Amino acid sequence: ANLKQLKIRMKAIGSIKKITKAMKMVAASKMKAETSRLENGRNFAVGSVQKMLENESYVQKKKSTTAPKSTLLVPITSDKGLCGSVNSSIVREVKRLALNNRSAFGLLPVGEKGSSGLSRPFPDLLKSSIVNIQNVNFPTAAAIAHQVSTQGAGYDQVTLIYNHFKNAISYVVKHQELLPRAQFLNLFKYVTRHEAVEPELEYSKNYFFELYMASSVYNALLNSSASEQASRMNAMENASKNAGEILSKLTLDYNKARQAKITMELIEIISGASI
Amino acid sequence: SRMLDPITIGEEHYTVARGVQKLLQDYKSLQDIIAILGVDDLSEEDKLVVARARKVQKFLSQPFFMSEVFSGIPGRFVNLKQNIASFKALLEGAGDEYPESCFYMKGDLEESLAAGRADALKS
Amino acid sequence: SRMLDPITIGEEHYTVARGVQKLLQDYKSLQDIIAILGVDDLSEEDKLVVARARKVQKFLSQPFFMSEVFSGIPGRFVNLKQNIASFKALLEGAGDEYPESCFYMKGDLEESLAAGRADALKS
Amino acid sequence: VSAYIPTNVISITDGQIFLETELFYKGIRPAINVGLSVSRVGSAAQIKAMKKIAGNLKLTLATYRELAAFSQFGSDLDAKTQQQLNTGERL
Amino acid sequence: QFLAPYSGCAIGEFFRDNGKHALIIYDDLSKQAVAYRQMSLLLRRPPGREAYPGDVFYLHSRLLERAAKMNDSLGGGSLTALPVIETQAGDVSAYIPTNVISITDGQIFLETELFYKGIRPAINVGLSVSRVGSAAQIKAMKKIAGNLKLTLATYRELAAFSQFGSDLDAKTQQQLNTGERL
Amino acid sequence: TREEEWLDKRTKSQEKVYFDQEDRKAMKRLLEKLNTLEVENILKRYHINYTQALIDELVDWKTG
Amino acid sequence: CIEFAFKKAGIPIVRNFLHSTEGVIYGLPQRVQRNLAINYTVKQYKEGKAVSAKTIKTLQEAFPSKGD
Amino acid sequence: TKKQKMEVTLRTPYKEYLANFDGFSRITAKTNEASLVIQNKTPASLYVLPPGPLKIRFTSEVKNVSGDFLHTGGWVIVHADNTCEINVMDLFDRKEVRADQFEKGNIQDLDTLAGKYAAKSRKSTVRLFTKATT
Ligand SMILES: Nc1ncnc2c1ncn2[C@@H]1O[C@H](COP(=O)(O)OP(=O)(O)O)[C@@H](O)[C@H]1O
Repeated sequence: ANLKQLKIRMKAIGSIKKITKAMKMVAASKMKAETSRLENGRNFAVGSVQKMLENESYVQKKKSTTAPKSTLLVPITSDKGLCGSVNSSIVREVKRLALNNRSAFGLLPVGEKGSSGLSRPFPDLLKSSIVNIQNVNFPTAAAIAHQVSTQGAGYDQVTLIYNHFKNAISYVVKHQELLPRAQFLNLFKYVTRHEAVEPELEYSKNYFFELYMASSVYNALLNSSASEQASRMNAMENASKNAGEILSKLTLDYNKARQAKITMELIEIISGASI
Repeated sequence: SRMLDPITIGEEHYTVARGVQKLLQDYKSLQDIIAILGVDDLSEEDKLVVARARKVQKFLSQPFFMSEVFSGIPGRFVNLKQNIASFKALLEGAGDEYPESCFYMKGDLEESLAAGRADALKS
Repeated sequence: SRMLDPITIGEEHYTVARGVQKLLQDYKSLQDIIAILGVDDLSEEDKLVVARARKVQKFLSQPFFMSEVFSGIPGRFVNLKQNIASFKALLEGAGDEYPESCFYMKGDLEESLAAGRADALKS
Repeated sequence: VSAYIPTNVISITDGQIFLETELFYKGIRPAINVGLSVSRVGSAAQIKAMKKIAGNLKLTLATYRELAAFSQFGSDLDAKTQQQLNTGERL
Repeated sequence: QFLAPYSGCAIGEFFRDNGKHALIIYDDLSKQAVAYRQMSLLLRRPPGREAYPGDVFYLHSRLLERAAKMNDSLGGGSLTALPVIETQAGDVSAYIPTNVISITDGQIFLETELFYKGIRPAINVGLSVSRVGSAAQIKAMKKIAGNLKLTLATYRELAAFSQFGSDLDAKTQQQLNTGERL
Repeated sequence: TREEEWLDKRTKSQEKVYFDQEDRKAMKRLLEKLNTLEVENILKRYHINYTQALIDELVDWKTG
Repeated sequence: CIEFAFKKAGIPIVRNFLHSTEGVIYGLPQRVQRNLAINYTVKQYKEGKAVSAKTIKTLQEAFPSKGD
Repeated sequence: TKKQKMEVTLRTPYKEYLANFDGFSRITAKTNEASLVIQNKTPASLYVLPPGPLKIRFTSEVKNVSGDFLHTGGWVIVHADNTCEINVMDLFDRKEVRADQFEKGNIQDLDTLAGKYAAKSRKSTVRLFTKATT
């Protein structure tokens, strides 16, 4: 069946499997680095502000307990494509939570695939996004946390959607809920058990707000970045696996076509030699 | 089929026919990459083509009266008007929300919706 | 060519010849990875290889008198000295700054540089 | 087209019009593959008003076939590429 | 064209029988089989696979088998053969290549892609194999030859990741670099 | 079933997009580097912005 | 002053530490220097409306302020 | 309700130095107003430490840590359950100060209301670090 065409297509799959196999090696290499950075930076000042606020009994007495009507969603996705199904999962969940009720979410995306995938379904809803992150570090995470703070004033609540890196091969979507700046300050002024006199309360309230916001953002990026390399490696493995199965199947058809070719040509020679 | 032309048959029948052919043809042009890797990394517009193509492909199958012993389900006779209307609504995106399983071995589009809607009710 | 021997032809001519062959051969291997990842994901070393390789490949195109009716550009004659000197300069990166568009259907490297400057004043 | 009879006929005639089954079902009717079709006479037969417009038409269609792949890649599109992508779609 | 290989082979046996060492090179050996096939078809003999006669295999056997290493009794002479074969599509699955490979001890497979890359001589060490092996090499070459073969063997396996040099972890890019030196 | 064509198109497509942007930067850099008639003067006196096309017609109008 | 820098000017605490270390980044080991790096991109999201590159990180680029 | 003697946590976004430690005997740092000293039974309070020095006494020598560091800025909270946590942007030892390498291109500033405090803080830290080396 035109052996020349089959052999060319077999060559193509061979290269794909080769490059697909190589990308898995790099996926594992980078995953090691991210996990090394994650394990060292994880649980950094997380829940600290939440803990002390809970220890503040007077705060709980004067705590303003209301349901936020308008909230802001900031999904976290990877920018490089062919990273796995982690991006599809996040964009899928936010799509469900958003398509249900519209005009109640700002949907400030993070990551090329996250924003691009949510552009067409939710036009005029997402106005800005962050992409092309050179590296993950607390100074940068603070810049992102600061931007979200500026955009969080319009909404009564803020939540982050990202992948949770629980295992090298298991990444579960996890979403945190953070209150805006306005709600934080009015809640922080009630703080009386933990004295703040070295910096006065007017300064401390705004400073620890950054720590409260940047801590969650910084932690989310690490979990999502680690899930990226993890899901990417698994994707290349499945891709290289499927590439090999198809390549082997065509090899059988190539040999089968080879036998038919020799058979066809040989009969022609015999037919001409008969006469 | 030589009978397929806009002048011989109704123009609507011609458009619906090309709509399904173009849909499956585009999906067929992507089966290669879909095999190596899943459709998650696929573009949104292309994912919609793939998703809707599966719905139409499953809906094409229908049980026969003579093959009732093989499958064990009663056959179905689809009228021409129901045939055109069935695919017309499916191409528009009527039963895209329902799972592709409800269109397997169905006579009319309304029959698949009843099965697809029931599958959503039980869960 | 049987004449492609360092003893038969000048060593400089033989050197520039293999330099182009190796450049194109390397660029061909990168096509595989570029298809999935792209030129951006390549290293600075590979980027320059692909950059000069494309410019050299396009510069090989030469319009002749017999092709005027098809293309509409008058033919051109290139001498051996200008030929070897033109490619030798590209291998050293003389034209790596200008766009790859001017190194197309040109006779000599100087003609490509003049066209590059003309396009600048035009815009 | 690698068969014996088609190969010979192609070498005898001047130009050949390749018809593709994929293009036919994708709505491209007449399903003509411009990438392979060619004519020896070229612009020598076209009229003055046709040669001028025919030349630019070929170049525009050539680029569109290249950008066809990046459409699947997506995730970004330059201002000019979007124009060339759309412009080719009109042709 | 069919007798020339045997004619030259007889000239080499003279040196072999007299105890001298001789080297005979059959250039375009494949063309010989074509010349013999021509005589077979013109004689209306029953054609076989690829129109070659049934004894096309025997044609090369009786020829190459005359190149051997005589013992010290006859004089100790020898005759080394180096037949050349031209593969159309680099596929050794054809009729004649499988014959000459089954008759000869080893085959030096030359790739055209390696020549374009600048690997001159374009020798593919992957397919190239020698049955005698270290037994032929001198005591000095055996040692360094063994280690050299293993290094290249591992490099070809890791060659699939050559483009990914800095991305991969340490202890592997070094092996890639070492192979490049070899 | 043609995957070789898929890779080929992907190669040409992405390479064109990448170098197309580089062509813009290359022109801007070389242009900035290179940077560092009676009808022309009369019009400048009236501080009227003149296009190259207009200058051509006036010159042709005089010669014609 | 960390207190008045925020009161009379919209300087967040993080930006202050950056400006603080700004003059001593070279004195600190390279380990810390690689940590003090912010480089990302912000796009106002239409098909191709805007593409902003945030690299300064000390002025009104990453942490805006009233004084700027 | 209550916690044992004490627990201290010194963390940095890029590395964790002490997840929880009890051997330390006393902590002293410099705030904007004055220097404070946090030890066992210190009541609840919040603090914000500028880029100053942090000295902590160890009853038993801890490996790889000298006990004298210069931080670039951090937050401090003394929870109700007799627990203090120090979170700084970055940390290093005095021995790696590499003094005399300051003002290497970042001297230029902008004449604005924000640039004023920017230069003010930068100068304050320089005079501090120079003294910290002594
Ligand atoms: N230099 C050229 N540049 C662009 N197109 C060309 C050029 N030469 C030929 N074409 C096209 O090649 C075709 C002629 O091919 P031809 O030389 O006759 O091949 P063959 O030797 O098999 O007959 C013409 O249609 C012509 O338009």
